[PDB]
Amino acid sequence: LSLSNVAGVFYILVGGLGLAMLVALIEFCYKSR
Amino acid sequence: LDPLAYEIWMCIVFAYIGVSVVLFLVSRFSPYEWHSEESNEF
Amino acid sequence: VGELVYGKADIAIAPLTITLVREEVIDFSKPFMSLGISIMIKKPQKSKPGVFSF
Amino acid sequence: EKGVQVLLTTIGAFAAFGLMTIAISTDYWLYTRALICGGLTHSGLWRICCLEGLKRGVCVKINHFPEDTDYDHDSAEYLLRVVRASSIFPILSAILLLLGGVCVAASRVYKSKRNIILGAGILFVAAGLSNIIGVIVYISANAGEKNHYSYGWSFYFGGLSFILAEVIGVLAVNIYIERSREAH
Amino acid sequence: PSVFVRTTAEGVARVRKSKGKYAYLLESTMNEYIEQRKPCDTMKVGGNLDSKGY
Ligand SMILES: NS(=O)(=O)c1cc2c(cc1Cl)N[C@H]([C@H]1C[C@H]3C=C[C@@H]1C3)NS2(=O)=O
Repeated sequence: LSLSNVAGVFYILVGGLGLAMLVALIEFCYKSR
Repeated sequence: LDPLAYEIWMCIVFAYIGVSVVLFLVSRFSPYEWHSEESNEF
Repeated sequence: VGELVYGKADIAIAPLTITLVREEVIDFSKPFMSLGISIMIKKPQKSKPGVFSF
Repeated sequence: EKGVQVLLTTIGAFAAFGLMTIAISTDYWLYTRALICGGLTHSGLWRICCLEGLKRGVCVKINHFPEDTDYDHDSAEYLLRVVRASSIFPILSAILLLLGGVCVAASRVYKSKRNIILGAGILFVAAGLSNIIGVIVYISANAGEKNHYSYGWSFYFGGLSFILAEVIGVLAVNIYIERSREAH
Repeated sequence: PSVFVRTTAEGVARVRKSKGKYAYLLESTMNEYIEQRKPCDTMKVGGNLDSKGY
């Protein structure tokens, strides 16, 4: 398997990590108030 | 290791490290949640 | 067709297609091949299985 | 612990920023064979420069957009080619790394505000992710474009940059945790 | 310009030198023969629009 064939799941993983950090920051600011 | 090309193993290592770091951060940067009973094992 | 009609030719053996108008001027034989008008293009490149192929 | 981790944090920040910039610019990523020389080459990120043939040590820039019989019409392939050409994800990783180092340096100034260091850690982690993405798009583009090929020292410098960035994120978060712990 | 062509090989070259912007309508026999011959940079799409026989 080349990396071209299985790149989509890497993109999805990175999107998920970004989303998790965004969500945690949102929760942090929310519980700050 | 032939079934997966070298590049995939490298990026697997990179993503394992990224995920572990992100999980550590997310679980244990918000003082509000773990302030009491200082609270998470991550 | 001009060669046969205008006497310049006696017979003809070739990938020549039948049709009414062409048949109204010269006798013909029976088909010795089957065919049909068909399209022709350049092979588009093999599209790799895109993202979300799993 | 031991309160000196800011030093390792900023040293890692500057080192990883230097490694990333050096990798983006030196044009030593891919040792392979190209028909342009065909012959050997040491292609990089922006420009190709052969080392064999009639013209040695000759550097020319690469198009990223060859005539592919409307293959560039494909939305996915066009998007990938655009991202590879602009190479904005490694650039973004370097930018975030630099901003994180700046925030860490400022922490020595505005010691009252902790959120500076948390921002620094998040920036470093995001830089690591962006470096991953840049590597992935680079490799996928090269593959899309059965010979022998190999990766130059600059690519391993990029990998080192990623590792350093993630380590720095860990250290910054630990710093923030300790500071909050001792600050009630 | 006029899509027409003087000879078959001219159409072959045109489709093979058009970045897939040209489609040529020829028979089903020559088409297959070309498909089998290197570099095999062409293909046949669809089915015969009408059968005629030689
Ligand atoms: N090679 S082929 O299958 O295309 C093919 C097609 C045909 C052949 C012979 C061959 Cl080999 N001969 C027939 C003719 C023979 C006799 C029977 C019909 C006609 C008269 N016509 S055809 O049906 O057009």
